[PDB]
Amino acid sequence: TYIVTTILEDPYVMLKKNANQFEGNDRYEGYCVELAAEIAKHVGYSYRLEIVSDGKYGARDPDTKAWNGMVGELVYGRADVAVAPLTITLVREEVIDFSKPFMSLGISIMIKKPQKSKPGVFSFLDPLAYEIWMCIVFAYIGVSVVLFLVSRFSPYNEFGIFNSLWFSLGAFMQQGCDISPRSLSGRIVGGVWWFFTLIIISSYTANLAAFLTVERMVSPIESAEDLAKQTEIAYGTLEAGSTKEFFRRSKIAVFEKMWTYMKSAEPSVFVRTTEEGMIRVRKSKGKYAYLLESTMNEYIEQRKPCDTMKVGGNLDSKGYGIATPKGSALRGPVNLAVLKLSEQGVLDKLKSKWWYDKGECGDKTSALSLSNVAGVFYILIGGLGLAMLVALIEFCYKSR
Amino acid sequence: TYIVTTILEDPYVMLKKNANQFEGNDRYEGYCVELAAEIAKHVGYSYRLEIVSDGKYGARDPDTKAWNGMVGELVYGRADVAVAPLTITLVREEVIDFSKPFMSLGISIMIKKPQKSKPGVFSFLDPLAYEIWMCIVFAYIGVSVVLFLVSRFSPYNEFGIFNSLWFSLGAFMQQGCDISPRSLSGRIVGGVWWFFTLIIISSYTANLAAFLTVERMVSPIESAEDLAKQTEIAYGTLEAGSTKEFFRRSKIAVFEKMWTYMKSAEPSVFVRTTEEGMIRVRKSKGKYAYLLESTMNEYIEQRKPCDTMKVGGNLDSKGYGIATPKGSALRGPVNLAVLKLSEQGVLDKLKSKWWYDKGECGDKTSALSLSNVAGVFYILIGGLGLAMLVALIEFCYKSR
Amino acid sequence: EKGVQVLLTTIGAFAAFGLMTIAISTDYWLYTRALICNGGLTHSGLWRICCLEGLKRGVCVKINHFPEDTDYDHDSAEYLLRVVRASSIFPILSAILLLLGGVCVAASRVYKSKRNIILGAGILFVAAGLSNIIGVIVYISANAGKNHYSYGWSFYFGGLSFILAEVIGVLAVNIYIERSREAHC
Amino acid sequence: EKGVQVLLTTIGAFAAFGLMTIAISTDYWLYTRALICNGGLTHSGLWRICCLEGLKRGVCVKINHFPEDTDYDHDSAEYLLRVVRASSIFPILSAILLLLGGVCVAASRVYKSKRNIILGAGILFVAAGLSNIIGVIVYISANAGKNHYSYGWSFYFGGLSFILAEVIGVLAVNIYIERSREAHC
Amino acid sequence: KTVVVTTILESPYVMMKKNHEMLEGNERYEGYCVDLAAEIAKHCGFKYKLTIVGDGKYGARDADTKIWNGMVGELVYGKADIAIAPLTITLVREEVIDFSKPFMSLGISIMIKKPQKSKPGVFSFLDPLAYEIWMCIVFAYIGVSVVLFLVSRFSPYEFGIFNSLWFSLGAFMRQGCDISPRSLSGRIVGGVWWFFTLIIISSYTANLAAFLTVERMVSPIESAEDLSKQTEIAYGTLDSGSTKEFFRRSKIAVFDKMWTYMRSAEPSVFVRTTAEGVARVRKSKGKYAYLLESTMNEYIEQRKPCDTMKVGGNLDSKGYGIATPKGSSLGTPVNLAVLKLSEQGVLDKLKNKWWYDKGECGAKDKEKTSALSLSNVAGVFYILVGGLGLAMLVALIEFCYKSR
Amino acid sequence: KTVVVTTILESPYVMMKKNHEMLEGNERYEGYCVDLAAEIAKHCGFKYKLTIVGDGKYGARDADTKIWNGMVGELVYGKADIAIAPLTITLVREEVIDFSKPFMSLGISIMIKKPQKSKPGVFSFLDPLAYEIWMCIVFAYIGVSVVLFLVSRFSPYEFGIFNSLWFSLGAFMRQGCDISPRSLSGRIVGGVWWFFTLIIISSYTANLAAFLTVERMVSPIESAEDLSKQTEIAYGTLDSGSTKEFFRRSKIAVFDKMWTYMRSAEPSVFVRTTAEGVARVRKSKGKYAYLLESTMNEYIEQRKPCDTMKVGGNLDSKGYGIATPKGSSLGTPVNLAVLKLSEQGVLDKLKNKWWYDKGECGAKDKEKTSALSLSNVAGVFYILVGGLGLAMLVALIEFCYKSR
Ligand SMILES: CCCCCC/C=C/CCCCCCCC(=O)O
Ligand SMILES: N[C@@H](CCC(=O)O)C(=O)O
Ligand SMILES: N[C@@H](CCC(=O)O)C(=O)O
Ligand SMILES: N[C@@H](CCC(=O)O)C(=O)O
Ligand SMILES: N[C@@H](CCC(=O)O)C(=O)O
Repeated sequence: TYIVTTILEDPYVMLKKNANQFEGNDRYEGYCVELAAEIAKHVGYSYRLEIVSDGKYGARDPDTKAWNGMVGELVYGRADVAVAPLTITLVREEVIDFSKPFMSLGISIMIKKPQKSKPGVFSFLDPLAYEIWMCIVFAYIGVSVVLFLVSRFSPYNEFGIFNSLWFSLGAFMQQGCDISPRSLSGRIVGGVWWFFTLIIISSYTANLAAFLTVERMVSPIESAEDLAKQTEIAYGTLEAGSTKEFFRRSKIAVFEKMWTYMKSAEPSVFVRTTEEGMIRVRKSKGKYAYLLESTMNEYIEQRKPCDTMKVGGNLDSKGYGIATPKGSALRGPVNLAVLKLSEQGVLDKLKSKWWYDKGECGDKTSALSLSNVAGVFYILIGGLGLAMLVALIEFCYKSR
Repeated sequence: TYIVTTILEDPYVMLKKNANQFEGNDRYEGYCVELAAEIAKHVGYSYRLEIVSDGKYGARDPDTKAWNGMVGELVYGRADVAVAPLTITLVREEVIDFSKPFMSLGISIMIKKPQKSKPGVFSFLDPLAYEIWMCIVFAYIGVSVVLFLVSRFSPYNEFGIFNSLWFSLGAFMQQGCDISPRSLSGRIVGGVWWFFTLIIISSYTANLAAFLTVERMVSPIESAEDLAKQTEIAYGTLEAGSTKEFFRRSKIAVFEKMWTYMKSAEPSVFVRTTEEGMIRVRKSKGKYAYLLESTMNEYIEQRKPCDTMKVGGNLDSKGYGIATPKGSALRGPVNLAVLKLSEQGVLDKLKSKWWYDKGECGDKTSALSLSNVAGVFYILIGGLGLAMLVALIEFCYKSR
Repeated sequence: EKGVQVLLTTIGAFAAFGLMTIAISTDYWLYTRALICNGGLTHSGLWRICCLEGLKRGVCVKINHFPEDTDYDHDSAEYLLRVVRASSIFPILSAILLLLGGVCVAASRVYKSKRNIILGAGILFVAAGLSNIIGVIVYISANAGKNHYSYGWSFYFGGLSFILAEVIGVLAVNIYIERSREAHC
Repeated sequence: EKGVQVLLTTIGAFAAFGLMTIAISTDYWLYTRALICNGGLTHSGLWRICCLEGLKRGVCVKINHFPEDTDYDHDSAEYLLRVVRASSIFPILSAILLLLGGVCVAASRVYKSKRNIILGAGILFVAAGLSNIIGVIVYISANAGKNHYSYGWSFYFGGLSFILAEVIGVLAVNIYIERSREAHC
Repeated sequence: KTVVVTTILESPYVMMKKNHEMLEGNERYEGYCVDLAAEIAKHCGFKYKLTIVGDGKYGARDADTKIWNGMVGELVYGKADIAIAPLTITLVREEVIDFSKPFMSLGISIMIKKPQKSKPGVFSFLDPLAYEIWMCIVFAYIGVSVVLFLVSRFSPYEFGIFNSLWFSLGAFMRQGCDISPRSLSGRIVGGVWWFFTLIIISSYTANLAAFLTVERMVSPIESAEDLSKQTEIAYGTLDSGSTKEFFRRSKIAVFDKMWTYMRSAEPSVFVRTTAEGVARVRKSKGKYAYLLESTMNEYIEQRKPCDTMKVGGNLDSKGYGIATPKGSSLGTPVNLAVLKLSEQGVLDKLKNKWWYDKGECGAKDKEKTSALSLSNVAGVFYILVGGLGLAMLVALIEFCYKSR
Repeated sequence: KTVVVTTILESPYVMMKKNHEMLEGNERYEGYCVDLAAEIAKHCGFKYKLTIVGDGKYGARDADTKIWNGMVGELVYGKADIAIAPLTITLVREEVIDFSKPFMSLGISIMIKKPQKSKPGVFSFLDPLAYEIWMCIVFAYIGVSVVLFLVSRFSPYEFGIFNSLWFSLGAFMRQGCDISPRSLSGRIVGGVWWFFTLIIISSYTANLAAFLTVERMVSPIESAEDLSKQTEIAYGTLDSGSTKEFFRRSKIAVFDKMWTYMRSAEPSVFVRTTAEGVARVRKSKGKYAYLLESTMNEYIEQRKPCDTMKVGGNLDSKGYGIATPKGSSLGTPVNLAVLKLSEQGVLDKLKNKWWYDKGECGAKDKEKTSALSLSNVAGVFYILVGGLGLAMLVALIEFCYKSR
């Protein structure tokens, strides 16, 4: 029996339906569990699946020259093998040797980009605040009543309360005027209402222009360079992982700048566990982005609700290989297995099946969509409804 | 007699009214000429004003360790003194010693920022191209005539050619309708003209919004950082000068980036002579900026037409001191003069007088100014004029 | 139709006045988070702000309508607004005019001689309306000077007050035109 | 007034036709810089482009209205435009209608029996107008597909052609209404 | 013995110098790969001679022949001791030639010409509102007219079907109409239609303002999957190259289809050289797109005329390693040199200067707006003249009917 | 002997560490000046002890007393051997204390709080068009009405002065008017007024779109000259400092006026400490501005809350050099250290990390637009209610006149 250290991170390792009911290897169902079983069969070597106490991909302490998590357990020799998504790094290669990589990897960017937020009915009213709309209604009532009073103030003038209401509604829409005030007192009312209408309509038009401009000039993150430049977005990576070490040692200017920012970012962008990273992204609504291996990004996209997606492509070539203590007897057989099992295609099929079966989700015009202006259509149809209803009421009244 | 090397660059050195008529020192009239005369009086030392063959502030050849221009003439010892605006640099201090600086200096940025371009009458027509305006006029004639014909096509309809012209003009302005087409054939004409009007007016409004937005979001250069970031602007410095050497050796990241760009800029941003730099700025209309000592920037602003101004402030502290070969006998007296003449205030007064007497020129609202919409007012007044003229013609016709 | 109108006018005139007086007196004009008590859910009113689920519960303090500002003088726009907000002279004027209209509609019954009795009653009611609108505007503008704010029931009374105040104004006009047509011919 | 109108119509109808035919034939429609001859000041026309102060001087070459493009087919928008530009069927149609109107106005003199003689003449003249406007639009749109371009005198003839073509159309309508009123009552 | 180096001439890896004809030896080629070769030469302490393979295609093996050509061909024959050319690390190549740890790794990218905002089409004026809104406006217009007609005839206070249609059309265009609904039931219809018209017109105006302010140009093929589905742009790879082989052996259905199609395309979309691919893209104006390693896409974009760009995520990551004959003596020293130079970061610095610092483009990125040209609003003029035409035609039909 | 260093505690030159109380020696202060002092200590090979002057004002000399205080005061008394504090190089200071070549040079800047777009005023709706346009629109409106009246009465085809005024007011608001000019002479007036109205309304709409899209906030004092002229914001300098002395001795008329005024101001605009100046600015909300060296302005901006900014060109360049007692033995080694460190660029790198790399602000710079709040359009509502008021008042005047 070889004790195998493996991090519990889906889809490589997922907890089975009943954690109490399932024990030993049957406790965990994952691609890496399936892969470990295949390695066990090919090498004829008994394996025991466990989760490392540290639960970290790996760490480097410069003072002590000591690793942690899966790497640490192999360095100390307490865990006999690592069958896990552990990236083969130069730093790791020196401490513990790695077999040929089972699967390719890359540093990718996970953000909640596909929010796909519904505009909502009555979003056409957004450019003017609710209080303005309510005051327009008050003003509309005010003007009509005042126009009515001034027209009827002195005894004998075609402006009844209903005709004044109509004139005012006609003036605010600007579409038509049945009749026009003749009295000085009347013409003042109309004159000033006409000024009110011109400024509000123009305000609405303008501000609606502002909204549609600013939401057409916002660029979604397309590159790592774009991520580094934007201060508002906080890209974060796992506190302890190969990617976090790669960024620290990275000789690339854009990458060094991005790494420097992570140290100088408040609150701290580093997240202890994958799930914590995913939740932080969802709570931030893209104010915080997550840096992780493209493989796990792929699964989060496949898994419902597909909240997090991929930005650009993978930064750099990575691979995950079986990790054993340098010059272990087990290393030779697992290196040969990494080739035999790959050529078999069983490993490839297991990866394909796990992503595709899990997968739930499998196209931009700047033009205003029906949804954006849906409310106005609903109001129109509602009005036509009410109008017909009132027409029938008038028809019934005319009979009696 | 001490031969003095001096660059001919106003206001320090300017050519006298008649170059033929004036000879020796009388040939050149400048602040530096006045300053040289003062030094000559205080030190009791005869001076001969000349212009160096090289006509460069200075150069460093790394291979030969050789200087050029004024610095070169002092290094070789051919020119006994340099009374000139030569910045005291560490590199210069090692080859030729410098006296205490007569005047403070800084690296500044000269651009044609105050263009102060008149909007122009008939700039209100800018958002729509001239061909659209001309086609609107054709369309206006077309619609009126077609409306007239369709109205009168079948014998007995209140649309005469003049009333149809009025209806069409009324519809395009959207202000009013005297009368409305009743015939199907008529209503089609009006219907489609109404559609034409709505799209053009809306087009005009929109595009005019575009113009006023883009000219409100353009930021004039405010910092050296801003200059480096913008690719479209090409900041340039004299091919051979203290500033060009300072930028090469500059340890500051933003300055190193700016310097690197100058080497990697096509066409080459370096200019041989000051005047060439000034002309390049004027021809570029701010597509090319000029990097020079703040003192000369100050004079170009004072001198008509004040085309070039200063951006931000001076990058760094500089000073111009009298340059002599290291350990020259002349150095000691000129160093003492730089203090005696400064305390006298004669030097300070000469600088004040030269800038102020030369000086010809000695406040932003985003709101549209009368000038922007001036043409519409001119058209209005012109129309009222023509209207009155036509009213008198109608009055004369009515009599006979 | 004619007689009922006069009854509806009077009945409504007191209802409108009632809503305005309830609104002015009530401290439930705006529900918002206030620093007063420990980012606290507070039912602020026209006159007094009462905190809930904060440092206290049910505590009511007179609002400061003149905090430490940038624009303060005898004649300043920022000041002159706050003055009118603090005073709430417009909400109050509405109620005074509504009441005075409530007198004039009563006076129109006993003195049928004066057709101008009801004319005034209406004119007052419309003016009371206008006053209300200023009152709502000055209030909302002053509150502004993103924390969630929701207008409480007290405000909507003042809103409903206006709607009535307008309506009784219309009725008052109709009555005047009727009484003038009776005098006419 | 009535008789002179008919003379002005006929006189104008040939003048309008004349301007259109001069315009179509003339090669001075647009002055622009063209790669043709060595960024050259060229007087391009509706049919032939003639270079000036370039490689040659006075050389006139038939214009290529179908260069090597991205959108080319039997039915394409880019193509269908160029087809109509190259053909210049609209400028030509204007002239044909102007001429046919010039026949119909002549026919109206000899056959006073047919009031519909002049009706047609007018209808043709207005249509000739409309045709002209398409002709100007298709041309300007095609030219576009910043180098300075200035419309030469030939274009403005076609512009003046329309203005006349409209006017004779108005006169033709007036004449029809007069002749119909003579038949009327 | 001096080590013959088979390096393909592809900038910035290898560029022939201005006066390379005047120059002799390795001096003629100046590039990142030349700098890298010099570094390898220093660590190995072996003199190196720069040479170019005649074919210039890094791998060419005919399936029938099973003989490698290019850099692989020079190593198989043993004429070239070492290859500093950026050969892709592929399984088929790894078996034939010994490979050092990759100096750089880069993905398979897509190179397409930049999209053009030129030639605004007829009916471009309808672009700000989506086609479904326009169609619903027409339905709404018919709905309102019919409802206004029915209410007017059922509950009279006239509004015929034709007059109601006219009123509605008048109201949508914001043009005053002498006829006005008098009935409460009628005025509701008009009132709400007036509200609909105000918001749509204002929406249109606003959104058209957005378009003319901010220019965003749609990439023809946003992703590789999109490219395969549309087939609008032909996709081509180096006629003999790792990219052409990878696509053929690709187990992905979309990739197998793309490989079959490219193999089954006349004329051939496969190109002899990189430069041939770039020229084909420029001549096609996006009718043909190019699949190449992201590294060359990067520098092609940096080099003028800054038209060809990189679109979509890379199809897969590929490493490039120093290539030696199977079991070469040079192999070990060069593998250790790659590791030493990677720790030094010399390789990364060399890549930075060549790839981006050159700044031929300068990565140039709210330019002054242009007055609308007759083209942009041409459609509305066509509709106007068409309407006037139809109007006259209907007038003559009415005239003929009136006679009989 | 260990060299006592008189360093003022001003970030980032000197910052007290989180656990400086727990720490002992020079460990308590961590700063650019602390790093610089360590570098000087290494070149000099002299042990150094970090100390803070009690007053903390780098120079204070009473004109009557003629005795220096602060860093100068510690050097005059000889208690401090050396000063790494950034003392300004001034002529008066240069005569009393020996000065090394300046490690950094910086100009006299202006620190003001950031401008606020809050509290849109009543009549803010008229902002997009300048006041002269509004006044000319009124003149144009009167002009058109009068001309329409005259032409109508002189050449009749009615339009009274009151009806012409109404027509014009109706036309400007884009509201249809039942009365319409019938005369050619009349229709010209209307025709051209209609053109005027369309362009102005459209201009207003457009420009108001520009404002609401793009927020630019006006700096209260754009330049020092502007500040002196307006006197809107009080200007203050360190009560005892080179800045206060320079302004007093300044030969410039504008500067002499500013110095006289600041000296002649109650309450005192002069502040004891930098921090006191910063707090005074924040409490004043721009009623008080601060004059200080551009270096401290730079870091104050970098430190949260990112409200205080640097406005205008620097009034004059000032250098800061290592300060020693007149003819000190330390002076020569420290002058050579400054020159050695300047050639090394160590000083420049130290400044870069402290000044900008800290990134407390991150130099944060088209945020999602806000729906117009009743405040922004409040004026138009006030005008409406005022108009309705006036209208009623005029109605009652007409009613009273009709009776008599
Ligand atoms: C009387 C005719 C009115 C027509 C109404 C048109 C609008 C209906 C509501 C649309 C809701 C938005 C989503 C619809 C989805 C779609 O069709 O694309
Ligand atoms: N999955 C990476 C860690 C990625 C990260 O740091 O976010 C690893 O194997 O170490
Ligand atoms: N005036 C500077 C040169 C400035 C420049 O290089 O443009 C000098 O004295 O050298
Ligand atoms: N270097 C590649 C050819 C280029 C490519 O197809 O990307 C090879 O060895 O096959
Ligand atoms: N360091 C200055 C004081 C600070 C200032 O006024 O800028 C001095 O020595 O006087």
